[PDB]
Amino acid sequence: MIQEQTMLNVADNSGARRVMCIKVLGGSHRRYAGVGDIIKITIKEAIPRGKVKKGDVLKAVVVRTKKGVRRPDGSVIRFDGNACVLLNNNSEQPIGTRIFGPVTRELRSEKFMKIISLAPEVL
Amino acid sequence: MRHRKSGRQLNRNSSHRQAMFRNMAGSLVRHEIIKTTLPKAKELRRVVEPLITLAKTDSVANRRLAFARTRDNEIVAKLFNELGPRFASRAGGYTRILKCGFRAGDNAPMAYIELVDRS
Amino acid sequence: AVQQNKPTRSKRGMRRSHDALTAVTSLSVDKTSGEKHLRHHITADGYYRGRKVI
Amino acid sequence: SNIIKQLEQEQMKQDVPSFRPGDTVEVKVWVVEGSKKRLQAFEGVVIAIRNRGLHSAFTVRKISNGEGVERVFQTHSPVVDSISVKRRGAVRKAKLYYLRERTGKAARIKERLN
Amino acid sequence: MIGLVGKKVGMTRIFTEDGVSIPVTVIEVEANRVTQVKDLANDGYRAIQVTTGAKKANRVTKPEAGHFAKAGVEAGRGLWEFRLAEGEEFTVGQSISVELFADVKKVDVTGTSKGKGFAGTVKRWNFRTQDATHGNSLSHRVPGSIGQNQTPGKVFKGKKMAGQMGNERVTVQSLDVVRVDAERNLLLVKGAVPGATGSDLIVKPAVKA
RNA sequence: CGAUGUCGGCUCAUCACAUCCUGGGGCUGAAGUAGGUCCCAAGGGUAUGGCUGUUCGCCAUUUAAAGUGGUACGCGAGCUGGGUUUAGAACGUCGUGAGACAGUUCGGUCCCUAUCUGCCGUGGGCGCUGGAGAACUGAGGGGGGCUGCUCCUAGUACGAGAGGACCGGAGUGGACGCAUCACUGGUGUUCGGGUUGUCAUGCCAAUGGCACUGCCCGGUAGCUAAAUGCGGAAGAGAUAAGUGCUGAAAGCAUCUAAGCACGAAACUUGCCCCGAGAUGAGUUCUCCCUGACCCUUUAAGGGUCCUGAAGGAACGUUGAAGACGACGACGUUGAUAGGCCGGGUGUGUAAGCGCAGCGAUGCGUUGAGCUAACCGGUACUAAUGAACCGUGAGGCUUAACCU
RNA sequence: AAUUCCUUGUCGGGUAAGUUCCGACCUGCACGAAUGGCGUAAUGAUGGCCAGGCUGUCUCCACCCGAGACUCAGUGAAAU
RNA sequence: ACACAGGUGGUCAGGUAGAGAAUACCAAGGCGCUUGAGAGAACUCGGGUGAAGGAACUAGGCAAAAUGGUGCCGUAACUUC
RNA sequence: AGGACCGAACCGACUAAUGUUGAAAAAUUAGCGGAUGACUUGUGGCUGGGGGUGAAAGGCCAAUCAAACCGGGAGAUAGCU
Ligand SMILES: [Mg+2]
Ligand SMILES: [Mg+2]
Ligand SMILES: [Mg+2]
Ligand SMILES: [Mg+2]
Ligand SMILES: [Mg+2]
Ligand SMILES: [Mg+2]
Ligand SMILES: [Mg+2]
Ligand SMILES: [Mg+2]
Ligand SMILES: [Mg+2]
Ligand SMILES: [Mg+2]
Ligand SMILES: [Mg+2]
Ligand SMILES: [Mg+2]
Ligand SMILES: [Mg+2]
Ligand SMILES: [Mg+2]
Ligand SMILES: [Mg+2]
Ligand SMILES: [Mg+2]
Ligand SMILES: [Mg+2]
Ligand SMILES: [Mg+2]
Ligand SMILES: [Mg+2]
Ligand SMILES: [Mg+2]
Ligand SMILES: [Mg+2]
Ligand SMILES: [Mg+2]
Ligand SMILES: [Mg+2]
Ligand SMILES: [Mg+2]
Ligand SMILES: [Mg+2]
Ligand SMILES: [Mg+2]
Ligand SMILES: [Mg+2]
Ligand SMILES: [Mg+2]
Ligand SMILES: [Mg+2]
Ligand SMILES: [Mg+2]
Ligand SMILES: [Mg+2]
Ligand SMILES: [Mg+2]
Ligand SMILES: [Mg+2]
Ligand SMILES: [Mg+2]
Ligand SMILES: [Mg+2]
Ligand SMILES: [Mg+2]
Ligand SMILES: [Mg+2]
Ligand SMILES: [Mg+2]
Ligand SMILES: [Mg+2]
Ligand SMILES: [Mg+2]
Ligand SMILES: [Mg+2]
Ligand SMILES: [Mg+2]
Ligand SMILES: [Mg+2]
Ligand SMILES: [Mg+2]
Ligand SMILES: [Mg+2]
Ligand SMILES: [Mg+2]
Ligand SMILES: [Mg+2]
Ligand SMILES: [Mg+2]
Ligand SMILES: [Mg+2]
Ligand SMILES: [Mg+2]
Ligand SMILES: [Mg+2]
Ligand SMILES: [Mg+2]
Ligand SMILES: [Mg+2]
Ligand SMILES: [Mg+2]
Ligand SMILES: [Mg+2]
Ligand SMILES: [Mg+2]
Ligand SMILES: [Mg+2]
Ligand SMILES: [Mg+2]
Ligand SMILES: [Mg+2]
Ligand SMILES: [Mg+2]
Ligand SMILES: [Mg+2]
Ligand SMILES: [Mg+2]
Ligand SMILES: [Mg+2]
Ligand SMILES: [Mg+2]
Ligand SMILES: [Mg+2]
Ligand SMILES: [Mg+2]
Ligand SMILES: [Mg+2]
Ligand SMILES: [Mg+2]
Ligand SMILES: [Mg+2]
Ligand SMILES: [Mg+2]
Ligand SMILES: [Mg+2]
Ligand SMILES: [Mg+2]
Ligand SMILES: [Mg+2]
Ligand SMILES: [Mg+2]
Ligand SMILES: [Mg+2]
Ligand SMILES: [Mg+2]
Ligand SMILES: [Mg+2]
Ligand SMILES: [Mg+2]
Ligand SMILES: [Mg+2]
Ligand SMILES: [Mg+2]
Ligand SMILES: [Mg+2]
Ligand SMILES: [Mg+2]
Ligand SMILES: [Mg+2]
Ligand SMILES: [Mg+2]
Repeated sequence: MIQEQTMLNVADNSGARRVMCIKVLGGSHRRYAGVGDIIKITIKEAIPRGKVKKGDVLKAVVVRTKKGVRRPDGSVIRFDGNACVLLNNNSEQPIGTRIFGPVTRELRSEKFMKIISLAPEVL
Repeated sequence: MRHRKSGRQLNRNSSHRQAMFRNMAGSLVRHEIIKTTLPKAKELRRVVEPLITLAKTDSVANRRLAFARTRDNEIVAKLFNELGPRFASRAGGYTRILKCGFRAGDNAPMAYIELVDRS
Repeated sequence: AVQQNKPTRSKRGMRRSHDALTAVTSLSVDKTSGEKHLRHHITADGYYRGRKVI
Repeated sequence: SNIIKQLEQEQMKQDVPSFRPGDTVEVKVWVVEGSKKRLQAFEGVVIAIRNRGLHSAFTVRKISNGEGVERVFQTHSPVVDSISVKRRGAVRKAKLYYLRERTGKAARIKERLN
Repeated sequence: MIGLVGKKVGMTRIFTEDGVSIPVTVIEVEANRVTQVKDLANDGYRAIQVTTGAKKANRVTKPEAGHFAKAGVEAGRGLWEFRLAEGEEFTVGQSISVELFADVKKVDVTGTSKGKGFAGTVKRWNFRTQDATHGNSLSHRVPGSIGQNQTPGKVFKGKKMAGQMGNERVTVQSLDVVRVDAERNLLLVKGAVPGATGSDLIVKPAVKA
C-alpha cells in the first residue's frame, strides 16, 4: 500500500538509497500501489557518484511491501520494509544491473523479466 | 452495535459493576435470599452458579480462587461446607427468581432471588 | 429555534392523544389463596402458584 | 456447526506434525514456473500460530539477504507438502512479535530439551 | 426458472489441487414441497408456491393446517412463491430436491440482510467526515448542509441522511456454484450471501448470466 | 437599516447544455494513427500536490476527461474565522493637529434544547362493508447506467517509409456501490499472563483494591477495512442528428408529399428494491361461530338471557431484530433465556508438594491451570391453570342459473 | 524592508512544484541617523520558514470504555 | 440573588516509597457531593487502541501524538568571555 | 552574591476544548509563565469627578467610566418615531 509522500528504499544499485513517491499510475484517484505497479518518485538521498543524483524524478516499480502480497490460497507474504527499483520515464526499464534482497512471484511479467533474473531469491 | 454480545453495563463501569456483584453474591450466600432489581438478579446468577460449581469440588486451589473472587472467608467457608454437598446433585439451576413488583422511589421492577434449596 | 405562531387546543389534544394510558388487561388468581395479583408476580402475602415463599 | 465440522474434515490433512511457537521450521511449498512444478524451501522461526481447524495457519519469519521476511502458511493447504522441525526453542509466550524490532545476537532463542 | 429456498448455515473454504482456497457459503436446501400451483385461468399468472422445513403442530394455525392438508403436505416454517415459464409444469404433491441445480453454474441469491439499526450518515451512505480539530465544534460527523437558501428553500425528496440501515431484502447475482450434495442436501456457492446464519435465502438460476 | 450576516475554504448536493470524456453522424486541403470544424445527445464520470486567506492564477505529475454557469457571486439556527470590518501598537505617506489611507505588518468572544413546511426512517387509529390468518398480481415510485490497459483478428487494410487500422472477441485492473467475516489485520477497559509503588486478607506463600484498563504483552465472539464475492450489461420497441429504397407534384431529377427500412451511453422496457390508503382501497388457497326472547321510533332500529369460536391482544423467556414502538422464536405436548457437561479457541507449564542451589531462581508433577460473547447436548431454574379483546351466517337494486 | 503601488521586480539557495523564507542587485511611488540609523552575545506563553523524530491532522476511518441523548417513576422552566 | 463546580487570612503536618509540603497508596479523622432504574440507536463531550504511509489535512505541526530521572564520557558556530 | 535556573504553595492568565436562556452576569479540564524579588498577601489609613489614580490600555474609581452614583433644576428640548 504505497501512496504519495511515502518514503522507500532502493533495491537496485543506481546510486539512490531513499526516495519519495509523488504519484501512482493506473487511473484516476489511484492511491494505493502494490507490487508490480508503476509509480513516480523523486530522489531524496543518493550516493555521491552514481547513475542518478538528488532531485531527479523518474518512474519506479515496487518489489517489496510491508503490507505484503496475498496469494490465492490466503498465504500472505510480508516484509520488514518498503523498497523499490528505479526505471526510465520512456522505456520503463531498470537502470541498475543488480537487485538487492528477495522479490515476489507476483512480479514476473514480460516487462519485468530483467528483475527476477537478477534477484538472488524469488518467493 | 450489540450483536451476539453479553453482559449489562447497568450504568456503571467495570470496577464498580464487579464490586457490586461481588457484594451482592456475598450477601446472597450469607442470607440465602435477597431482594433486588430484576436485571441485577438475572446477572447475579452468572456469578453465583459458577461459584457454587467451584465449591462442589473441595480443594485448596478452588478455595483460593473463591477467596480471590469474594474476599470473604466467612462466605467461602459456608459455600464450601454447606452449599457444596447441598447442590452436588443439581446440574445447574442453583437460583430461583420470583418477581416482587415495583418500587416507590424509582418504580423500578423488583424481585426476590434465592437458593432453590432454602425451605 | 422557537415558534412563530401560537398552536391551538386542537393540535395540543391531537399530540396528547398518544399520551394516554393503557390499563391492565386482566389479573391472575392464586389456586389456593384466591387473591388477585399481577401475571408472573407474587402476591402481597408471599404466595406464588399456590406455594408459600415468605 | 454440525455440518461445517464435517465439511472441513474431508479436506483436512492428517499428516500435520506438532510444532510449538519459536522453533526452526522447514516448509516445502509448491511452485509452478510456467508448465512445470517444483518445490521451494522456506526455513525460519515460527512466531505465531492460529489454530482454527481447517482454517489453521502459522507464521514464519526469516532473514534473507539482509532483509527480514515474514510469511503466513495455511496448515491444511495442498500448496504446502512437508513441514519439519530442525530445532525446537523454549519461549514463555505464543506470539513472538518482539522478534520484529530485534535482530542479530539479541534475537537468539534458547533450545527446549525434552 | 424455478428457484428453491434454503437455510444459511455459515461460511467456509474449499481447497483445490491447484492450491486455491475458494470461499463458499454452504446453503442447506431440504426437500422443498409444493403447496399450490397458480394458473393463468384463475389467478392470472403461472406460478407455484413452495414450503420448506417443519413446524410445530401446536403452533401452526388452523387456516395454514387446512391449506397444507388440501395439498397433502406437512406444516413447514413458511411459504414462498416462484413464477413459471413456458414448458414448465408441476403437480401439487411434488417435493423438489437440490438436484435441480446440477447443470447450473451461476445463480442469484436473495435474502434479508443483517440489521445494523439506526445508523449515521457516514455509515449509511459512505459520507465523509469534517476535521476533528482546527476549531471544529460539535460537527465532527454531521452531514452538514442539506439545500440552498430560499431556492428552492426546501429539501429534495430522496436526500441521503441518517435512518434505518439493514433488515431489507437484497439480491446478489452471478454467484458461481461450487458443488451440489444431494445426499446431505447442501449447495456450495462461492462468495458471500446476505443475512446471518440460520436465515432463509432464495436461490434461483441466473436471470442474465 | 424597530438587522435579509457578507469573501474564501470543508461536508452536502441539485438543475440547464452554448458538452471536457464516453455515444452516433456530416465535411475535410480526412492515404492510416493522430487530427480541425459542425449537428444530435446530460445516462454516467469529471484529479492529487507546492505558492497565496485568496476564487482566479503559476508550476510538478497523472487522467479516457480534469466542463461552462445558476442555485442570496448555493449552503455559518451545518462547520471554519485565514482576510475583509471595532476598540491595542507599529512602518511608509498626508495633515502644524486631534487623526486619515480597499497601502502594509503582530494579535484580536461566530449564541439558539426545532413550533410549522421539507427530508431521511419507524409506528398507533380507522377504512377498504362478516371476521381472521397467509401467499401474490404490480398501477406507480425509487436505485444503478462511467471506463482505462494488454492480446487475437493483424504488423493485415492503408502508406514509396517511418508509422500504423475500422468493425468484432478474450483477459486483467483503477475510482463507485451492495453484501459478508471463511481467510489477512484493527478494536476487543467482560479472557489469560508479565511487572512497578502502596494498602489489606493475624504472618510466609498465594491473592484482592487503587494509581488512564496502573503500565504493558497476546487474544474468543461480535463490529469492522486495508480483506474477498458481485454489478454496471447482453437483448427488444419507438427515435434525434444522419444514411437510404421506390417514387410524383415539376414527363427528368428528387430520402417524402402516399409507402417502406437502418440508425446513439438520449426515452420505455429489460437488472435490483419499495409498493393495493392504487379510497380506482385489487387477486387467490384456507379457517370460524347455522341459540332463543321481548319493546316503538316498524327499522341497515333498541334492549335481555345464553353463548365468547377462528384469531388477535396482554404478561414472561428472548434474538446476529431494535432509540421507544415495531418484527421474528419459544412458553411444561419445551432447548426461548439463564445455569451445567463435553468439545473448541485464547492466554501460556496454575496453586500445593518434592528436589538442586547460601540465596534470587530453576526443575518434575504439567502444554498444566484458567477460559467472555463459540459449538454439540442437557429442563437444573425461570417461561403458569387462567383471564381479556374479538361473535353468533353477514345491506339495497339489477343480470344469468337452479327451483 | 514591519516601509516597494506597479510586484509573484530579477538572480541564486532550499522543494519534483515555493505570491511564504534566506542571501544578493538598487529602478528608495514614499529608509535614514537621539519622534535616532546599522549590527549585536543571552532572553521571548513574540512574527515567519525549513529539517529529524513523533503520531487518526489526513489518506479513510474502525472498534472499545464512561457521561448525556432513548424508555419508565416523581418535580418541573424559558426565549417566542 | 441559589443548599452556586467560583473567592477568602493565620496554625497543626503521621507512615511507605521519594530530593521534597510535587505524585501514588494509606492511618487518626471525614465523605459517596439530595432525583433513580432500565436498554446499550444516530449524534455530543472526556478518553483508550489501531493494519501501510507519516503533516501529504490545515491560513498555520491548532490540537493530538512523542522524549521526559540519577550517575558518567562528551558537546559546534558565536560571544559583552 | 545574583531584578540567576528547574520545579511545589502563592500570583497571573499564553493555547486548545467544554460551556455560552452555562456549575459560573468571564468560569472548568489538559497544557503554561514568574515563583528571594520592580514579589505576593492580611489589617488599618489617605488621594474623588472636569477630579483622584494610572511601568500609560482612554485603563480603574463598588458587576456601570471619552468624565462614577443619588437627589434637585426637570414634565430640560426634540422640526424625530
Ligand atoms: Mg446471547
Ligand atoms: Mg441514568
Ligand atoms: Mg481502575
Ligand atoms: Mg413573523
Ligand atoms: Mg407525547
Ligand atoms: Mg441488528
Ligand atoms: Mg476529509
Ligand atoms: Mg477561539
Ligand atoms: Mg470537538
Ligand atoms: Mg464555541
Ligand atoms: Mg442558512
Ligand atoms: Mg438593512
Ligand atoms: Mg423585524
Ligand atoms: Mg450585519
Ligand atoms: Mg447540443
Ligand atoms: Mg433525463
Ligand atoms: Mg436508459
Ligand atoms: Mg512544506
Ligand atoms: Mg454566498
Ligand atoms: Mg460562508
Ligand atoms: Mg437562516
Ligand atoms: Mg482574523
Ligand atoms: Mg478602510
Ligand atoms: Mg495609500
Ligand atoms: Mg440542533
Ligand atoms: Mg399503519
Ligand atoms: Mg474476519
Ligand atoms: Mg470465526
Ligand atoms: Mg488478530
Ligand atoms: Mg488489549
Ligand atoms: Mg476480530
Ligand atoms: Mg498489588
Ligand atoms: Mg506476599
Ligand atoms: Mg482501598
Ligand atoms: Mg422519379
Ligand atoms: Mg431516387
Ligand atoms: Mg457502458
Ligand atoms: Mg489449545
Ligand atoms: Mg515449573
Ligand atoms: Mg497466576
Ligand atoms: Mg506447579
Ligand atoms: Mg515438559
Ligand atoms: Mg469449559
Ligand atoms: Mg532593516
Ligand atoms: Mg505587495
Ligand atoms: Mg525564486
Ligand atoms: Mg530578502
Ligand atoms: Mg528619501
Ligand atoms: Mg522612521
Ligand atoms: Mg522622515
Ligand atoms: Mg541630527
Ligand atoms: Mg529626528
Ligand atoms: Mg529604537
Ligand atoms: Mg516535518
Ligand atoms: Mg428522555
Ligand atoms: Mg411563560
Ligand atoms: Mg446541593
Ligand atoms: Mg460553594
Ligand atoms: Mg506525606
Ligand atoms: Mg456510548
Ligand atoms: Mg490515543
Ligand atoms: Mg501506546
Ligand atoms: Mg495508524
Ligand atoms: Mg497490536
Ligand atoms: Mg505501525
Ligand atoms: Mg517517519
Ligand atoms: Mg501543505
Ligand atoms: Mg491542500
Ligand atoms: Mg502543540
Ligand atoms: Mg529569580
Ligand atoms: Mg493582569
Ligand atoms: Mg488574553
Ligand atoms: Mg489551569
Ligand atoms: Mg508551570
Ligand atoms: Mg521558576
Ligand atoms: Mg484594607
Ligand atoms: Mg464629571
Ligand atoms: Mg457634579
Ligand atoms: Mg486610542
Ligand atoms: Mg466598573
Ligand atoms: Mg471601557
Ligand atoms: Mg460633561
Ligand atoms: Mg427649567
Ligand atoms: Mg421627557
